[PDB]
Amino acid sequence: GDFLVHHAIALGLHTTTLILVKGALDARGSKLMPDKKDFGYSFPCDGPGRGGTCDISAYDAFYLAVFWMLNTIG
Amino acid sequence: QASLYTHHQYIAGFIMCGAFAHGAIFFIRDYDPEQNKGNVLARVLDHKEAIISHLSWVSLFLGFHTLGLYVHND
Amino acid sequence: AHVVKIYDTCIGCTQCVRACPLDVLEMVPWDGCKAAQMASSPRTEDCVGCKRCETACPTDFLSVRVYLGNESTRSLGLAY
Amino acid sequence: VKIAVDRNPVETNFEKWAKPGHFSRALAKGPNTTTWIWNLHADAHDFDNHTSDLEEISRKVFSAHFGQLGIILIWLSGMYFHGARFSNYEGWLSDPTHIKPSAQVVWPIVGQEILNGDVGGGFQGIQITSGFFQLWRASGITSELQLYSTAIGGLVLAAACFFAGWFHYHKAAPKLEWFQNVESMLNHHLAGLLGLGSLAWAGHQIHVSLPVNKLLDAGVDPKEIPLPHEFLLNQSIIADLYPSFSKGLAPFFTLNWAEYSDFLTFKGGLNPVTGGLWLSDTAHHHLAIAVLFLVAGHQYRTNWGIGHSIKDILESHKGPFTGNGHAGLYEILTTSWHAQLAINLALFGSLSIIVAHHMYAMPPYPYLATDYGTQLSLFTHHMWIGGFCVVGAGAHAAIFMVRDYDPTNNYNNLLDRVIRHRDAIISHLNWVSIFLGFHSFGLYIHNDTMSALGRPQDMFSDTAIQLQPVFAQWIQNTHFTAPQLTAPNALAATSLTWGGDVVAVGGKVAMMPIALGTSDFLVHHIHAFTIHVTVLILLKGVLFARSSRLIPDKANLGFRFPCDGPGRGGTCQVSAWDHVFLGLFWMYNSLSIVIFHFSWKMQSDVWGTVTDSGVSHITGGNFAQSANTINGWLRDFLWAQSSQVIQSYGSALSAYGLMFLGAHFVWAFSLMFLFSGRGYWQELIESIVWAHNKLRVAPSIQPRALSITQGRAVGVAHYLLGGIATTWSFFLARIIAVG
Amino acid sequence: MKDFTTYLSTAPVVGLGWAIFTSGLLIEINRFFPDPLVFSF
Amino acid sequence: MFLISWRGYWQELIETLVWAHEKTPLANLVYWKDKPVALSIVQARLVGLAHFSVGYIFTYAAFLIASTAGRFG
Amino acid sequence: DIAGLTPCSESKAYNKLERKELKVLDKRLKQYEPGSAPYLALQATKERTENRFKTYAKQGLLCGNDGLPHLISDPGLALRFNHAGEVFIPTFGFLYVAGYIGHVGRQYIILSKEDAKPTDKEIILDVPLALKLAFQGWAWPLASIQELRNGSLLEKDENITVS
Amino acid sequence: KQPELDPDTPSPIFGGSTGGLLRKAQVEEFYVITWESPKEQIFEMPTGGAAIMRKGPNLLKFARKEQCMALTTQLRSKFRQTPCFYRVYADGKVQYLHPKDGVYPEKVNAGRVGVNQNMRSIGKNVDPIKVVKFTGSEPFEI
Ligand code: CLA
Ligand SMILES: CC1=C(/C=C/C(C)=C\C=C\C(C)=C\C=C\C=C(C)\C=C\C=C(C)\C=C\C2=C(C)CCCC2(C)C)C(C)(C)CCC1
Ligand SMILES: CC1=C(C/C=C(\C)CCC[C@H](C)CCC[C@H](C)CCCC(C)C)C(=O)c2ccccc2C1=O
Ligand SMILES: CC1=C(C/C=C(\C)CCC[C@H](C)CCC[C@H](C)CCCC(C)C)C(=O)c2ccccc2C1=O
Ligand code: SF4
Repeated sequence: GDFLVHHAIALGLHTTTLILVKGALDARGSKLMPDKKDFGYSFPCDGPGRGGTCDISAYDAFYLAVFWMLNTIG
Repeated sequence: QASLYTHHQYIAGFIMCGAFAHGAIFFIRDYDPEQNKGNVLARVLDHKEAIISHLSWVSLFLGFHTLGLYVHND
Repeated sequence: AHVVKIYDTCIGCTQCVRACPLDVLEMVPWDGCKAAQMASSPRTEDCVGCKRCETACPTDFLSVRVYLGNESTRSLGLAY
Repeated sequence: VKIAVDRNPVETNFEKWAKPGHFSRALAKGPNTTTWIWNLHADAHDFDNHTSDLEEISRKVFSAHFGQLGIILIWLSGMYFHGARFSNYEGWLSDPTHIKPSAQVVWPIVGQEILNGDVGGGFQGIQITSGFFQLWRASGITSELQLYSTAIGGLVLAAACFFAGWFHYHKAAPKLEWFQNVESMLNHHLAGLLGLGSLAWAGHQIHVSLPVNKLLDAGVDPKEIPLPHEFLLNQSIIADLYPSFSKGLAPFFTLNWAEYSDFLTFKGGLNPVTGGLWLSDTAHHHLAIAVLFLVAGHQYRTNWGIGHSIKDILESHKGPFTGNGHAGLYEILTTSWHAQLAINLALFGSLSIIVAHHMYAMPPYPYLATDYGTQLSLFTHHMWIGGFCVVGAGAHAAIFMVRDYDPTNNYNNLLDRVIRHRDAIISHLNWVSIFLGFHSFGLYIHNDTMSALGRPQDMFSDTAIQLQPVFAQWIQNTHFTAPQLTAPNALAATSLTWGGDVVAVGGKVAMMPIALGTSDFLVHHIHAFTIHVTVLILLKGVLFARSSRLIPDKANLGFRFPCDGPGRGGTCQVSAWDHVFLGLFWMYNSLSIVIFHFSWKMQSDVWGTVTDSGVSHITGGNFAQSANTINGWLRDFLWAQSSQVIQSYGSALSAYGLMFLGAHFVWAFSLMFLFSGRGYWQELIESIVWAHNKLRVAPSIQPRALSITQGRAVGVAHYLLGGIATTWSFFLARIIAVG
Repeated sequence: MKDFTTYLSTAPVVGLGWAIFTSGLLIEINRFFPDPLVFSF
Repeated sequence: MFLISWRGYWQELIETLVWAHEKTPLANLVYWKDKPVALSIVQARLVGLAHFSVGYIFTYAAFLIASTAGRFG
Repeated sequence: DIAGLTPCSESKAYNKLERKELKVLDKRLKQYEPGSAPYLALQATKERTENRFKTYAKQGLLCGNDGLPHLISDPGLALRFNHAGEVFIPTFGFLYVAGYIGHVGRQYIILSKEDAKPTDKEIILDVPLALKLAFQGWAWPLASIQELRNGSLLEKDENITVS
Repeated sequence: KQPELDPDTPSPIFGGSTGGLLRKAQVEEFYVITWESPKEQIFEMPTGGAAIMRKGPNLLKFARKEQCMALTTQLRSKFRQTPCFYRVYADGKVQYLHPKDGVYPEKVNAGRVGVNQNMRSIGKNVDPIKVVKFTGSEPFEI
């Protein structure tokens, strides 16, 4: 029974680290928003254009990664 | 015992999330790729898609199999 | 207010003006192929930052980008 | 009024299937993005989005109606055939008191056969809480050989229904002149479809009241009971059973209705031994309904200068304040199908919930009052259906206002007057919701605080300080004294929920009067609060759809859009679609609170087993001093009643716990969508696509994340799915182990 | 007939034909072979 | 509450409340010092996650303390 | 003896659990006559339950202090013993099937990149082509390794990136 | 010749609504629109209901600027009618905004000089180095 729970903890850690590393690496510029370095760090979004751009700033990845941090530590 | 353990666990979780947040703030705000033409940080930024994809893969693996074994046992 | 810019990547489709809801930007001389217009932002006291002009701009990459700045009565769309 | 159809309007061919999205020229070009599939699905029924041909739209709707009724009939036939082939209906029929209904038997594969609960009747299977055995017992069915033929008839009718749909779409496609015959549609729905059906069903209940009322309730085995045809034709039989027959059918010709008293009877109530009601009351009710809806469908001028049309009636209704009202509401309805659909769904769900309230306290069937599970199931089912229907009416109101509306020909001073003060209503309802929240929810906070501070004599209680209602009690008093004072010919009251006379069948009390104290007062205020907040959401979505204070050019953006832009501080969830999004959550909240109130009241102060000395309920009357606190709902109701759902793996109820956990899972899964966006997900898909292109295995169709509107749709879908499924599993695993 | 066979390449085909084949195969293997949890050797 | 419902919805309701507050008879005395608007989207999700985290923490801590220091077993 | 676990025949808890299950089955099996259908159903269920408990205890699978079976997943502990089937060969079987699937899907999606409007082929599949490729992938380990040495699977860095 | 605002102008026949016209319109600003409207007709208001409109130039006014650009665009949509805008400050000073060129900013007028623009390919901007000043949002050329 410790096997399963250690693997659940590994899932939580890898997912939180995924969210954080993704928010960090796609910071200077991503393929959807190439000039992300111009709007700083914590901006709401880049507008409803281009099929929808919601929670695209790295601050939002940190948002979701804090959700997963709560889950993993729980 | 349990109170202090959970205390330090959530403290460490928030501190790690903050570490990653400031790591992203670095790329956003304080970065000079001119000085960094050829270092390991530029290399890490260059294959970022591979890092993100393998994190996604390990997460998918863990989630799939953990939830599958739990649902199977249930 | 909202710092609006227009880069040289433009074709003068006259669409980001017939789409702007606040009549903020103009189109005055440009040396193009068939239409020959280029957009410009002469005034920003009324621009709210709705990013409706960025949705219609077909340039890749976009010709106009709204640098979000500070808010005011016009920038917050406040009838009060 | 006449008939107007066209011959071969659309040739029958499998070509238009090979091009999905043909109805949307934007989609028919090709799937260059994975959003194409989701738009194909989300727009196939959007008939007014295909083209502005309201004739074709009406034809599509009138065909989809048959398309739905065919599925309805195949569903009923499937229920009847399950009851026929594999079920204990004969065993249940010979002994309804203890044998439980079962009509589903699983296959032995991986141990799922444990679900075949031991229900008796020489047969094992899955217990059903739909209420089909009690409904069939009221039809004189004696053996399984009848349900086969009934299902055969139903399936033939469903096939004919699909045939009629295809016929009126591709061979007899009508015109807008026929669809817009409001006069004909009413006088044939109201008079024919309703009156004729009610009269037929009343005549049925009149000639089927022999077995249920007399033979079935006399220990006579169903095989022993003469078949219904042996009761119908033979006059000696119906003369021995009911003396009012074989007279000569004289009183009905000369209208001297004096001798017909053995089969059209008005009693009210039920015998604490018979368990159920009598068929004579239902027969008289259906004859009243037939006469009423048949006469009501004869109050409109159609052809022969007799009556008055709807347009003149609408024109002859004007007042001082409004002036020139009801100018074009007839055109409002005859123009758009969305207006009619919203108007229907408006009170359709409300009447569904009213049917739930009239069924839980008035079981119109035999041998189901002791069945404490079917009542909860049907009640909660109909209430959730009513909530969904009301939210859908709120949505289709805005839908009408978006596409099919223009205040020039459909102009009405009523609607524009409602629009001209569209903000005072919202502000005052905001204030009223604040009032109710501080005055219906804060009371629970006060009660918890008082119980925690060590002052039980200060907490709100039926013993410390009473806060119970009297108006509902005065209504119950007027209904209780109604017999012999305000209802002379009546025998009993409206319901046994306020008239004592504890009726019990086999230990289990079939019905006991329901009390109303401070707890019910508080819970009804919570219900009013939630319902008012839901109505606020829906109406503020409907009104602020054509125009608003922030964005005037709001009608051109359509009905289904997420926002306008991050300008003016931020615009999110501004469309009426998003208001329906939030109204779904609020309807969930309200209906859940109401159903929990129902369940816990019924289990604490109503249901139980009667001993020699009084009745011993399920719970020890935990409703009094637990509802006054939020912790009480977790003290004696949620914590206490959840033992079975988590303790049912050892029996045939483990599937209930499985659905329980799975619904929790899908609920949190919905939370995922509800709290996230697309930027993160789109960039993650970008990196995954990078990983793909390295091995050259990516798809030709551009894989994009779900649309913002579709993101919110998936969120709300999984959210309501998880919620309703968890509550279903709970209410359906708890009530089986206590009945 | 031709347009019907063309229609039979969409969701109502493999995705139904598939996963029906697979559910049937797995159920039959678990039916004839009742309860496996480890290989023969 | 702060996570599911987003900003744009609340701007119209705040404008409605402003309409109501400016028209209340004899209640138009000394005004608010700053205009009321809806929380920023960034602010909205920040406060939502703050409530999320703090409620998560308080609930789990109250459980871990009560279910332990009340029974001793 | 590995990990303090004992072979699952010598587990008193395992036999106690089997007896418990059989008693729980028989207590409600005694409700029906030997001729009816439910009785035969319970008889067959008990048959394959006894078969469960008998067939497991062969070639050795360790049950712990709880009496329940415990899978050994380390190669090396499944070797030097008889546990190679717990999870060692199932790994290779799934790898084979997953290869098969990915190989077939990749060769399909590649052979469709050449014709006009390949997107259609992704919503209206080429059923005969899919059937042909479905009956040609059961040698994929051979084709994969030599298609790797070939180089026809490495894209020479001609994709869309942002950095 | 850009026309300036003229008070004492008649208004269209309408009952009332609950949109705009708040304390902001009295002490901060209010916007004005004027347009021809021949062939007395029915129109829709952006912050109300339907109304009638006489022939001959008629003038309206609202609270927010978009509330009038919406009407200008509508007028484009159906029948070719050519309204204008006006601004008002606290001192009563009036400013004419739309259309300054008289040809509807979507179309060029004979010749002007625009600002807030730079001749540079999309992207290729400056990294955060040497941008410590940050001047709010940089024009990148000033
Ligand atoms: C219980 C709720 C829930 C669930 C189930 C998930 C599940 C998942 N999240 Mg998530 N998340 C949640 C809540 C949830 N989240 C919330 C509330 C937030 C904050 C709002 C986040 C924020 C978040 C982020 C930021 C990310 C994720 C990611 C992921 C995925 C990681 C994949 C993985 O690890 O392996 C698999 C996990 C699974 C859940 C698979 C199980 C699903 C099974 C297979 C369903 C099968 C159904 C059956 C076959 C047929 C049903 C279909 C139809 C018939 C009805 C995963 C699918 C990460 C991701 O996308 O991975 C790359 C990602 O970065 N989540
Ligand atoms: C002695 C010993 C040992 C050994 C050990 C080793 C040798 C190892 C290791 C290890 C390690 C070594 C671990 C780790 C950790 C790590 C971490 C934890 C990390 C981190 C990082 C981060 C977090 C980052 C951040 C950032 C970002 C985000 C971006 C930008 C940049 C920066 C940096 C800012 C053992 C115990 C085995 C056993 C006993 C003895
Ligand atoms: C994950 C996620 C997505 C991504 C959603 C996705 C990728 C849905 C895709 C899943 C479907 C089920 C893929 C299935 C299609 C298969 C490739 C083929 C079907 C299988 C056959 C057998 C039928 C959003 O779009 C989103 C939007 C707004 C807020 C939150 C979120 C959000 O959290
Ligand atoms: C209710 C609600 C509002 C409106 C809420 C308002 C206007 C209340 C916030 C201001 C009042 C005055 C809060 C009163 C005091 C607070 C309880 C605590 C303040 C303490 C600070 C001084 C630290 C939003 O603006 C919003 C924005 C984005 C997403 C969701 C929502 C949302 O749900
Ligand atoms: S919309 Fe973009 S491309 Fe078109 S004229 Fe304006 S700036 Fe140029």
